[PDB]
Amino acid sequence: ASLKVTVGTANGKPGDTVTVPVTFADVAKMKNVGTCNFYLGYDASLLEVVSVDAGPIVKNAAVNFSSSASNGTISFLFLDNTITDELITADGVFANIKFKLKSVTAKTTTPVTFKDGGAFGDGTMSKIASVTKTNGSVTIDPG
Repeated sequence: ASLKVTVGTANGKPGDTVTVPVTFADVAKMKNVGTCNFYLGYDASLLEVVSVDAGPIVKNAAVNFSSSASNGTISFLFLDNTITDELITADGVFANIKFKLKSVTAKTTTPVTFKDGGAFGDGTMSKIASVTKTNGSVTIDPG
């Protein structure tokens, strides 16, 4: 059993803005998610982060979620130690990253990857044993 966290894929032309979702799977199996923090790396010479927003599975994001993107790194933080009804309990989109694509000489697929580890805790304040991380990417097709 393990929590599956996956970065999606997007494809676009330089100048386009695309959305790359980060999804959680097998949440219920893992006794839910009460806290987490991880980081994704992206190539700042190819992509520009326009914004990062909590997804549908995050309840009361204004209070429980925080994200910051600085050069090449995006930090994701979720913390709900006390309100049971605001715990992450369903599978789905945890966050949506909007990237603006920069120019490229030729078609390029650049990875959006998990970096610097992180931490994941269940609703019971216990470490989530196993987390399967899957990187995503953005394809920039010259135009």
